[PDB]
Amino acid sequence: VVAAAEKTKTKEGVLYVGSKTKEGVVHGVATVAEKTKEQVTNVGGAVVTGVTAVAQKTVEGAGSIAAATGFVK
Amino acid sequence: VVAAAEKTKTKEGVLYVGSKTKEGVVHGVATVAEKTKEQVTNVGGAVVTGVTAVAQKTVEGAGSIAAATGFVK
Amino acid sequence: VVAAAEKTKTKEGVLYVGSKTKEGVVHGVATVAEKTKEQVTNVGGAVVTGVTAVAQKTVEGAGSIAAATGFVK
Amino acid sequence: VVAAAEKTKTKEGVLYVGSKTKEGVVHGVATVAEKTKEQVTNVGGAVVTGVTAVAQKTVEGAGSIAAATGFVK
Amino acid sequence: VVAAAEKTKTKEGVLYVGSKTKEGVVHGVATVAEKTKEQVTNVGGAVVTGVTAVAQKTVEGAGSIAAATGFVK
Repeated sequence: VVAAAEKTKTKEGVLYVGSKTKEGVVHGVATVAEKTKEQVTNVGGAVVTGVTAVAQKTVEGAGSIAAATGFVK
Repeated sequence: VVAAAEKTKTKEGVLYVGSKTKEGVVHGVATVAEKTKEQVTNVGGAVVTGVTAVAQKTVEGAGSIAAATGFVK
Repeated sequence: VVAAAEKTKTKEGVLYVGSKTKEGVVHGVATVAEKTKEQVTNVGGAVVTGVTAVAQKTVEGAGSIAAATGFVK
Repeated sequence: VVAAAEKTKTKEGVLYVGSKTKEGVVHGVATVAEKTKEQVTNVGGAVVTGVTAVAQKTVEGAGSIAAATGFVK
Repeated sequence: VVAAAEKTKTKEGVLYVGSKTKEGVVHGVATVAEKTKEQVTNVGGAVVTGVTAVAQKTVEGAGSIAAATGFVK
């Protein structure tokens, strides 16, 4: 499991957000197990969670994610 | 499982968001197991979750995701 | 499990956010186990959680995530 | 499990946030186990949690996360 | 488990935040075990938690996190 990232090197990249929520419940990244034997979970990269979620320009630079998730029996 | 990303190198990339929610419930990334033996889960890359979700310009730079998810028995 | 990142080297990258929430519950990253034998969980990279979540320019520089999650029996 | 990061080397990178919340509960990163035998959990990288969460320019420099999470039996 | 980081070398990097919360409960990073036999948990990197959380420019310099979390039986 190898990840390699290389980077070699007027409004730009500007965000305005206004949010008005009376009630918010946000769970993000959740793993829940009840009465479970084996649970393997991988979350990788960018997760944005919100009642109001904005992601801008998340990977201008190179980004690498490598995942190997699981079990050997 | 190998990921490689390489990058070699007027309004641009500008977002305006207004959001008004009375009630919000957001779950993001969730794995739930009840009474399960084997659960393997991989989430990779960008997940944006929201009552109002905006993703802009998520990978201008090179992005790589490699996943190998599972089990050998 | 190897990750390598290399970086070699008017409004830019500017965010305005206004948020008004009466009630907020946010869970971020959560792993919950009730009555579970084996739970393996990896969270990698950037997670932004919020009633109002903004991510801007998260990886201009190179970013690498490598994960190997699981069990051998 | 090896991570290597190398870096070699008008408003830029400016954020304004205003937040008004009457009530906030935020959980950040949480692992909860009730009645569980084996729970292995790794959280890596940047997690921002909030009723109002902003992440700007999180990895301009190179960033590497490597994780090996799990058990051998 | 080895991490190596190397760094070799108008408003820039400026944040304004105003927050007004009547009530706040924030949990940061928490591991809770009730009645559990084995719980292994690693949190790495930067976690920002708040009713109002801002992270700006978290890793301009190179940053590496390496984690090996788990048990051998």
